[PDB]
Amino acid sequence: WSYMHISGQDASEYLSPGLVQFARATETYFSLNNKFRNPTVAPT
Amino acid sequence: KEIPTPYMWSYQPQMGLAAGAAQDYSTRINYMSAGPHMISRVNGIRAHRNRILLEQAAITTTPRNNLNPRSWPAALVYQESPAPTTVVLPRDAQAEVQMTNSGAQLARPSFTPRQAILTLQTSSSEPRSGGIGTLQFIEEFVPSVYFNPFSGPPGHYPDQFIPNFDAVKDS
Amino acid sequence: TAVDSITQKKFLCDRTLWRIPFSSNFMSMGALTDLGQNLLYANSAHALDMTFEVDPMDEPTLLYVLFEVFDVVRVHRPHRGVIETVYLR
Amino acid sequence: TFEVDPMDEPTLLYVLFEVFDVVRVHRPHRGVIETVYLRTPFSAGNATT
Amino acid sequence: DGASIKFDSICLYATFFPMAHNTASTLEAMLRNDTNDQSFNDYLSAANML
Repeated sequence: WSYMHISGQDASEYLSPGLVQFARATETYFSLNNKFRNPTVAPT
Repeated sequence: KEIPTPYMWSYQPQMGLAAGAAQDYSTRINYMSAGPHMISRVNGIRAHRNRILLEQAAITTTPRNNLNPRSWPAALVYQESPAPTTVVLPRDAQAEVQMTNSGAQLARPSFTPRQAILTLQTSSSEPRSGGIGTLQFIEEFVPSVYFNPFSGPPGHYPDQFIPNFDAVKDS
Repeated sequence: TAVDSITQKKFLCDRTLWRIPFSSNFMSMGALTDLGQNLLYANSAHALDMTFEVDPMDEPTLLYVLFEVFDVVRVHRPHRGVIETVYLR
Repeated sequence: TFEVDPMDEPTLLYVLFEVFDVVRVHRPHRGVIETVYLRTPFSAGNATT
Repeated sequence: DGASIKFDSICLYATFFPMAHNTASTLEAMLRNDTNDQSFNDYLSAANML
C-alpha cells in the first residue's frame, strides 16, 4: 500500500538494474545516493 | 463516487465503544493529476488498497450487524485468563487444637504431616459486558470503506458513522 | 567570611531542538520506528490534547511546535518536457 | 462568566468540577503494588500544577 | 511570638487480624488474583482549579 519508496526496499533491489552498475561504476564524477531515496526499516 | 478515502473509526477509551468513522487527509497524496501516464497509478495503487482493507474487514471481525453496540457480549472480544495456582499451608487445620490451650505453646510441618489442598477457579465471576476493556479495538472494527457516498437518501445511509450519534435515536 | 546560603542550580539550553522518537523502546533507528507506523499506528484515528506547561513568560512568545510528519517527493521524468507531480503529507 | 457580589478583599474562586478519582490496586504478587490513577472529565496530562 | 514544635520519639503501629493462617494464606492468594483485586474511590470525586 506504500509506493513512493517508504516501505519498499533498498535502492539496488526494486529499481531498474540498467544503471545500478553506473551508481558505483561512475566513481567520484557521479557519487550519487542522495539523488534517490534510501528507505531503511525496523521489525514489527 | 469514484475517489473516496478509507474511513477511520474515532475512539473513546473508557466507554469502550467507538464514536464514528472519518476520512484521512494529513497524509493524503496530491490529487493534482500528474498526467495520463500516472493518473492510472494514483487511482490503481489506491484500488488494491481498497481491497486490502475490504478483505481483512471480514477476516479480522464478523461482518457488520449492529454498527456500534454499547450493550456488547463477549465472543471475539476476549475474557481474561482462567487459570488458578493453589499452594498448601505450613500449618494444619486440625493438628493445632491439641496444644496451646492445654499447655504446649506453638511458635511437612515436622510435627504431624498431612496433605490437604483445595483449588478454586480464577475466572471473571460472570461474562464480560459493556465496552472493550484493555486492547481489542482494532480486532473489533477494522477501518472499512463505503465507496459510494450516501447512495440512497431516505431509506438508509452511513448511520452510526457519525461521532455525534447514539444507538437509540438518529440526530 | 561566615556567610551561609544554598546553591541555585539549573541549566541553559538554546541552540538545540527537543526530539522524541515513536518506537516501543523510543529510539530513532532509521525513519520508521517500531511503533511509529506499525499496523495499529497506521489504520486507526486518534487525537492530541497535550499540555505545554512552561517557565516565566516576561514577553509574549510564540511557542514554535514542530511535528515529525513525512514529505517525500518522487520527481518523475518519463517525458522530455513534463514533471509529474506527487506530493505527500 | 462569574458576575458575582463585589467584595472587600482578594478572594480565590476555587471552583470544583466533579471528576471521579479511581485507583485500582492490582496485586498479583504478595507485597507488590502496581497502580494507575485516572479521571473521567480529566486527561492526566493537561492540567495546572 | 516565641514558640516551636520539635520531635523526639517516633513510631509506627499496625493492629493486624489474629487469624488462622488456614484462611489467611488462602484468601491473600485469592486477592492475589488478576481479576479479584482492590479498588478505592472517594466522596470528593472532584477536580480543582486555581
